[PDB]
Amino acid sequence: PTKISILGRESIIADFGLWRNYVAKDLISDCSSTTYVLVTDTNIGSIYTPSFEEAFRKRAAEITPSPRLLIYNRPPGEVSKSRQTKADIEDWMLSQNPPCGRDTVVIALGGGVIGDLTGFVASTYMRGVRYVQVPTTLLAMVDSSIGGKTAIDTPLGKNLIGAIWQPTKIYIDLEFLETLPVREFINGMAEVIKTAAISSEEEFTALEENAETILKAVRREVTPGEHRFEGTEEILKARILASARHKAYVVSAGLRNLLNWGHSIGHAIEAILTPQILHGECVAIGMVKEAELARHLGILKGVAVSRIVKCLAAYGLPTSLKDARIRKLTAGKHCSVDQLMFNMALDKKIVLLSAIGTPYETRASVVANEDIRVVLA
Ligand SMILES: NC(=O)c1ccc[n+]([C@@H]2O[C@H](COP(=O)([O-])OP(=O)(O)OC[C@H]3O[C@@H](n4cnc5c(N)ncnc54)[C@H](O)[C@@H]3O)[C@@H](O)[C@H]2O)c1
Ligand SMILES: [Zn+2]
Repeated sequence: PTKISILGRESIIADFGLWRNYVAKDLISDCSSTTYVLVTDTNIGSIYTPSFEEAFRKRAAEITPSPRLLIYNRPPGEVSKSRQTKADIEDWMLSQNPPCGRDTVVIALGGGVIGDLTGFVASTYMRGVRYVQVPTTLLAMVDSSIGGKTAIDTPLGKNLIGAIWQPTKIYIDLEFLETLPVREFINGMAEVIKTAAISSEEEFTALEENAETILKAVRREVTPGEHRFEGTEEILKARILASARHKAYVVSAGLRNLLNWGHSIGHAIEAILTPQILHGECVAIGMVKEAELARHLGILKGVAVSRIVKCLAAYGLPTSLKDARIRKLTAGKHCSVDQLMFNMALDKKIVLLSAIGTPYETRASVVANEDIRVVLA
């Protein structure tokens, strides 16, 4: 079982099959409690909750008095990352027999929506209770589940109310990616490529070379019982864990600014195109625009911009606002240069790359609005 440290503790545990034969046992022995609360959505729970209920019972059977496992299922979608849902979960926890107390260990089984929501619930339940992250999406495995950043959204913005609350454990089971929708897997690759581009030209090269194999496995038709990533586990785990390790490294150390490469323009685009277009899709276009911005300022070589554009496309991500899929889903929406500048103002410090794997500076750089408007043209 591969382990990765974060903030001094060895909380990240990664491998294929953890959910089926490692987590329940580990929670009972390492996160001892009388009460375990599992929060997930109906899409994810319908697939993974049954096996775990059994793994838990078997693991708890030995302990005495045996602990309980309580399950809360939220509707899928970001609509659930709200004040009302947080309050409903808390009320439900307080309605148990007996009510969930300070020893409760909350299990966040899901993507960034469930992870953000669940972590925030854990942070304030009776002023704070332990929780673990069990990321089921690619973006969650390498980004959202690491760092302790929790929150909910309000009608005025994303993640505006929340808290920094570190999970006791982060179980990364790559088998969850076997059922993750193709579009979501691709969406998550935006963060993986971003991380390689700002830290390792060698890792970026590995991604370029593994693109066809991985995407093939993702788009593959699986037989009722076989594993989707059959003979490419080592490759997948390597590429995914490289991004999670970087995120962990950054969180454990201005350097975190680099993690926002592609997000200055990316977030501006998303503010306009969401919810039709996903975060990673917006950031992919953002990485291309920000790479072109650096080239405009003569900081990044054109050859480098081409590699970024092709690597993003090789994983199925859009590289321009003129992308066919984007326009089809955004019928009626348009990202005017002014609308994009307006959004970037509410964020100008953009992360600039001098070479793949090499940032211009160990932080975001200042850019004149004049130059930004030219790359958005
Ligand atoms: N905490 C942070 O620092 C941070 C960083 C980045 C993004 N985010 C947050 O992440 C959220 C987006 O999360 P996301 O992209 O993971 O999407 P998501 O959590 O909305 O999940 C996407 C969809 O996939 C389904 N799904 C998830 N895992 C599955 C699996 N293994 N098999 C089958 N279906 C599965 C879900 O039911 C859902 O419908 C946003 O709300 C954003 O604000 C937070
Ligand atoms: Zn992002």
